[PDB]
Amino acid sequence: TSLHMSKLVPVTDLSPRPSFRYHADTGSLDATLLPVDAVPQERIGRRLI
Amino acid sequence: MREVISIHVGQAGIQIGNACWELFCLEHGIQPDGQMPDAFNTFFSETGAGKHVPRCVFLDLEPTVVDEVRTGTYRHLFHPEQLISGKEDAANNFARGHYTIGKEIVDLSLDRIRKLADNCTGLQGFLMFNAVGGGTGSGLGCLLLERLSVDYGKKSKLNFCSWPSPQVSTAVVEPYNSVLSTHSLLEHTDVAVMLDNEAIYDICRRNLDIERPTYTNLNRLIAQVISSLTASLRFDGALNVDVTEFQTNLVPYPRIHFMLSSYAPIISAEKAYHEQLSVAEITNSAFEPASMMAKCDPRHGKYMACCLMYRGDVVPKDVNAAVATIKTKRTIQFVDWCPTGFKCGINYQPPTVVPGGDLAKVMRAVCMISNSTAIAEVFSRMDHKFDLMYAKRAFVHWYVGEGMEEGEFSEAREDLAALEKDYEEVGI
Ligand SMILES: Nc1nc2c(ncn2[C@@H]2O[C@H](COP(=O)(O)OP(=O)(O)OP(=O)(O)O)[C@@H](O)[C@H]2O)c(=O)[nH]1
Ligand SMILES: [Mg+2]
Repeated sequence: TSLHMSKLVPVTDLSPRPSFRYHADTGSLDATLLPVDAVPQERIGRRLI
Repeated sequence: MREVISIHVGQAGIQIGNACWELFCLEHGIQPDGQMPDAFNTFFSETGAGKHVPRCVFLDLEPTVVDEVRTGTYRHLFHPEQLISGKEDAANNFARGHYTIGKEIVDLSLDRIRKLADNCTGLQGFLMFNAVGGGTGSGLGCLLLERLSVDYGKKSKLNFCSWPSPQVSTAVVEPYNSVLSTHSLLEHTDVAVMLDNEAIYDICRRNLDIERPTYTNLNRLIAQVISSLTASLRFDGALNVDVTEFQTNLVPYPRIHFMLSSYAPIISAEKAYHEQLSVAEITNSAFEPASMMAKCDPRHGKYMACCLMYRGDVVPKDVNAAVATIKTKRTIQFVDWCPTGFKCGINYQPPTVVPGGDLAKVMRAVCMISNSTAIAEVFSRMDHKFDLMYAKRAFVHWYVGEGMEEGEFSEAREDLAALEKDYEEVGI
């Protein structure tokens, strides 16, 4: 059987395949206390001589 | 932000684009493939893994002169449909360029200019380069102004002409293509810089001391003109000037928008290191009435405005001293409705050195885009050729054959006649 000998809980308990990858997730620029995170920045301007 | 689109038309347009886009490539560090080993935004883009595509359209009805950039090293630099070509050349015929065979290539030119404008976040100008002495540069180039002035109305359209020289033509129907193409550069052009080949020949003869220069050497100096023109759009300086301020502090009443160029740290390495090329000496050679890039003497005309673009290790105290000594000389004169007539602009970037070309290493530069009433003689010399040819109806069967009525010859001469009449009227 697949049930336990005294607790009658499924011991095999399986692992159905995730149909998608459920991937590429989230995480946001937001970091906990609602500001912005520190990614590297840019300059987008004329050359700073 | 800070983008400008250059629009080359005519065979001289491709060759002047081969030197100008070359100089823009070095002046931001782009290798011949298109990869740097954001000052570049006016001229190039960013296409992922370091690719840098120029913002240009090379437009010609004859494939031969646009094929040499398609088969040389720079097929891989330019995007391969930014080099729009055709089948038959307009063949020194303003009628062919503007009415007959330019009206099938004009679709691909406007479609590509639109695509080159959709990736812009604030576009300053259209630096159109052409040569009004021939076919597709006089024809299709004119029609491209008609289409550009109606879809991009607020947009400013700078235009570097290559107006016919007095005694050197390399074309005999050239007076027809010059006079008939004034209206594109009078009502659909906001800045009309007038250049000619002889004045570059003279500068190359006495300053660079190349006795026997080629068109590729003529494209050297005109490349230096646009680098100093768009200097403030790309690198920082004490005083900056953008193309909105070239067409404001220089251009008087709107029909008068015809300016002349004079770069003048022109020197080569045998002379260069012997003299001080400081601010005073380079600006006296700039105002010298033999270094004009027009074959047009300013000593019989009145300076309405001047735009000095000092470019290098130039201190502003020396700029204000240099504008004083050019203002105290009687041989240089100004119109009475001009108490202030200079828009000085300094770029901190040194002039880009020329390995293997013709110039030398100079620490500072100067270029003038000055509007004067002396420019009322570059069209009077071409009046005499037009009236002499059209008196006997010479060469006009080639024009009328593709659908160019005989009427337009008369009011193109009349339009230039009102252009002349407008120029001595300002100088009263
Ligand atoms: N600055 C400069 N001018 C050039 C160059 N090549 C030709 N020209 C000038 O262009 C003028 C005539 O125009 P074309 O060379 O015929 O070019 P285009 O406008 O395409 O005319 P077509 O080829 O007949 O359609 C001549 O007076 C030449 O002096 C060049 O490489 N640099
Ligand atoms: Mg041509």
